[PDB]
Amino acid sequence: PVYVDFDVPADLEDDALEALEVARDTGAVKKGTNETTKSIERGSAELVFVAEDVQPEEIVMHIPELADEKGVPFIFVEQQDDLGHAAGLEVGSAAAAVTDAGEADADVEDIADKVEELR
Amino acid sequence: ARSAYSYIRDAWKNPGDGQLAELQWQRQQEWRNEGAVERIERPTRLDKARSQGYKAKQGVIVARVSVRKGSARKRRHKAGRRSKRQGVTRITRRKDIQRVAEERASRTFPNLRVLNSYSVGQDGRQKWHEVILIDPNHPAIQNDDDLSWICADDQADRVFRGLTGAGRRNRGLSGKGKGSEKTRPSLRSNGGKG
Amino acid sequence: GRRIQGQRRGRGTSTFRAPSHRYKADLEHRKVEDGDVIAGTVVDIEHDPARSAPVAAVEFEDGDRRLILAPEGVGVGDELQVGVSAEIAPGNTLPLAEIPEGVPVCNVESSPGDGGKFARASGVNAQLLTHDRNVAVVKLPSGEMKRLDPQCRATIGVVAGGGRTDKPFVKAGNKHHKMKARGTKWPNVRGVAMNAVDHPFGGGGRQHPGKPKSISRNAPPGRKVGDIASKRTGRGG
Amino acid sequence: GKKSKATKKRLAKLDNQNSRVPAWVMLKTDRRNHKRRHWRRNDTDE
RNA sequence: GCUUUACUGCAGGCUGUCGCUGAGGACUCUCACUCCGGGAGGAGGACACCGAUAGCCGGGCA
RNA sequence: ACUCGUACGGUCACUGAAUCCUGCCCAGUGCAGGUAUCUGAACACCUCGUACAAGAGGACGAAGGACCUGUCAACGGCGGG
RNA sequence: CGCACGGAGGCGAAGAACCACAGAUUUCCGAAUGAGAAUCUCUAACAAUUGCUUCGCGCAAUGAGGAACCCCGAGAACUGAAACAUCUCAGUAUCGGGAGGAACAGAAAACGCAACGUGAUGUCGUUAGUAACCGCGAGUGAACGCGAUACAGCCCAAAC
Ligand SMILES: [Cl-]
Ligand SMILES: [Cl-]
Ligand SMILES: [Cl-]
Ligand SMILES: [K+]
Ligand SMILES: [Mg+2]
Ligand SMILES: [Mg+2]
Ligand SMILES: [Mg+2]
Ligand SMILES: [Mg+2]
Ligand SMILES: [Mg+2]
Ligand SMILES: [Mg+2]
Ligand SMILES: [Mg+2]
Ligand SMILES: [Mg+2]
Ligand SMILES: [Mg+2]
Ligand SMILES: [Mg+2]
Ligand SMILES: [Mg+2]
Ligand SMILES: [Mg+2]
Ligand SMILES: [Mg+2]
Ligand SMILES: [Mg+2]
Ligand SMILES: [Mg+2]
Ligand SMILES: [Mg+2]
Ligand SMILES: [Mg+2]
Ligand SMILES: [Mg+2]
Ligand code: NA
Ligand code: NA
Ligand code: NA
Ligand code: NA
Ligand code: NA
Ligand code: NA
Ligand code: NA
Ligand code: NA
Ligand code: NA
Ligand code: NA
Ligand code: NA
Ligand code: NA
Ligand code: NA
Ligand code: NA
Repeated sequence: PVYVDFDVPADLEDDALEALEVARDTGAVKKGTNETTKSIERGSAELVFVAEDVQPEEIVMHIPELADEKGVPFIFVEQQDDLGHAAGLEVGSAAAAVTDAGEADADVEDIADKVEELR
Repeated sequence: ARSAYSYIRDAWKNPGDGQLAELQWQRQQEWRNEGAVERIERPTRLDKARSQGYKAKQGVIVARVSVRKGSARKRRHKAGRRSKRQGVTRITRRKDIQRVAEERASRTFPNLRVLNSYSVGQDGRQKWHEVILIDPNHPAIQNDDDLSWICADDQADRVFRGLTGAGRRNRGLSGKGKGSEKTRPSLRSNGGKG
Repeated sequence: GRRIQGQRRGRGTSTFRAPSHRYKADLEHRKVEDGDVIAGTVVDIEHDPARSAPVAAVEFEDGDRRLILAPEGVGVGDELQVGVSAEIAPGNTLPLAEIPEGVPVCNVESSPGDGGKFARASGVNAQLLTHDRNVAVVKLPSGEMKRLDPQCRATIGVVAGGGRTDKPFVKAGNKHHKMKARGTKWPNVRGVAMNAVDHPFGGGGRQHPGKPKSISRNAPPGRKVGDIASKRTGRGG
Repeated sequence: GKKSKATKKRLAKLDNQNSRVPAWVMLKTDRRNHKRRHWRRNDTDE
């Protein structure tokens, strides 16, 4: 909420999560806020996902601005457990990062473009 | 590269600036409506908690405690007293607020033992601290190489005997040289002059 | 010395408490959602032990049976109404805004919905003078002009039992009986008739206060006695 | 007064303790009840 | 034990200041906070309360 | 606590049924109101000092005081010539 | 066949008595825990607070005691100063909380015989009534070091 500056429509989120699933099976994905943070810093991040129900918010507060000063695109997911499931986890995930997609690069690129437009 | 945790830490260096400032102003509204001791599922300052010994594991508990700000809530003398001992207003307790918070938490969870604690801010009339408590009877802890030490009998009621980090600092045990003549090994053995 | 009587009061011991368990009802205005479709019938008139004044038992449409702070002229069978659209007759309760200026009122609320605070003693009344969209000016029984929210509810008429004060108690025994129904310690021993240890005015070979009676507002309890922050004293000038 | 069942048991015990040292104990020990209590002169508990 | 313009202090009251505390030497606002309301909502409002400190009064008390 | 109370209340004091009455004094003390000007602490602010600090000074000035007023059914006073 | 040396009677070579270890039994109240109660009573009980949790008291914890010792808090006054206020008595008495068989302390953001030096911590001896405090009055009062005792050194957080 304090780190969320725009609302992602349900349909966009659906496309995003689906892309993440084919990303773990084809390319590579990072699960967890610490591993996501390092992707952005190392530049190996193409698309980072951030949950909106994170409590405390401190865990993810830095993702937005950090991503901005790294050119790395980011999208919001309403629920923590959905992001974790999409990343292939049995538990939830506050943040995820698609480290080099795969047979999804087309979709991911669009999602990034759809978000930049959504401001 | 920087850990994600370093960002939580850096935010807390200045709790009155940035996003954290807005977070606190919102949270405290809910906190002021909560009780004296509230068990919380996750620590507000993950980095600090992990740094102090916290682990996302069975038998590890976290609780936020609010304690009033200020000096001793003291009653004025009701018998003869020399001027020196007639004070009320300027007298302050020898145990810091953080330590009071730790004891209040441990009392709430009689079976648990205090591992450590840290500050999570304050408003104009009270301070909040989150205390990390541990279940010395849970096997997930009795088998942990980093935490099993807290299961020993001599660690029972450790907070009440000042064996906590805040307890030890408040007892003047920080320094190993000059200034610790009357604090080490204990305030009591030194005649209570520490 | 010893704590003065005024200090013994605050502790709330039996001697200083009101015989609450013997009281009848906490006289507050009824709560209405809106509309005003709340009327009741006066079923009886009873004596109120907490105020030495009559009170009325009312049975409301929705089955509610409650005692009400009765104005003068209310009798069994009479129909009373409470709400915005209530008729403008004695005994009914409606917000100051719906009340016509120049009409005597009682049991006036301080803050809208508090059930009434002002003008509740025997035979008294407040006078609604000015109206507005912002403030309703009411003159309280003390003579003070009070600015109130027009939403503050009030009862039309003067409080019942007027003139109670007109008759002298005549004897100690009569005062005694009334005093037993209040949160008060009686009789009253003069400070000047006590020992120095018991009061700032106690002591001496004869009876007289040992200092001026006018005490500062800032005086501490145990010392604040006599004429408290008196702007003046006596009758002359 | 109204005695309870427990008070009654205690009074009963005090009465029993108020007996004398049997004759044979004297012979067996080759030669006093230090707890002899009179209802009037003494006072029981409770 | 008691008294007081004895000495020295200590409560308590009044008052400035700092923190809570925010937006645009006089002013507006609302978002903390306070109060009223069952609720919707209303009043008040960065004051007050509370924490800290400073000056004055202070046989109420030692 | 007062208070299931709300000035026709209740708190704090003085005097002490009724009857006839209750004079003069506000200088001191007390309380209270006002106050151009004077005085009046700390924080912040300005000057000096110190690579910082201690410290010295200034500006502003709250309550309070000075000063003015009210008040004796307030403490009390009602003489010598 | 207790103290306890009576009377009657009984037990023991089927090895009693007696002693050691282990086991059985172990009423009611009592932390006292289903609820109430001056040791009794009423109609299935971990009451209460917690952790885990199959979210069910299912598995567990706490409570109270103990000669003093020990640790963490609250903290006088008589007295001394030939009065007394700071000071002193004294962080004493007493009070609140709590551990153990011992506590506590403990592997340097140390020491500072200043060094090309020492090397976790208690404690004992000494350093010394020294330095330091103090109506600079009365009083108060260490430490480093040294000689000893005993010796022991490690685990996380983070980076990856
Ligand atoms: Cl503990
Ligand atoms: Cl009366
Ligand atoms: Cl050395
Ligand atoms: K003394
Ligand atoms: Mg020791
Ligand atoms: Mg009432
Ligand atoms: Mg009268
Ligand atoms: Mg009474
Ligand atoms: Mg009298
Ligand atoms: Mg007398
Ligand atoms: Mg006196
Ligand atoms: Mg007289
Ligand atoms: Mg007189
Ligand atoms: Mg018999
Ligand atoms: Mg309220
Ligand atoms: Mg005295
Ligand atoms: Mg029981
Ligand atoms: Mg002396
Ligand atoms: Mg001397
Ligand atoms: Mg000493
Ligand atoms: Mg040294
Ligand atoms: Mg390891
Ligand atoms: Na505990
Ligand atoms: Na000290
Ligand atoms: Na007198
Ligand atoms: Na008897
Ligand atoms: Na005496
Ligand atoms: Na005068
Ligand atoms: Na005067
Ligand atoms: Na047994
Ligand atoms: Na149990
Ligand atoms: Na259970
Ligand atoms: Na002497
Ligand atoms: Na003396
Ligand atoms: Na001294
Ligand atoms: Na040497």
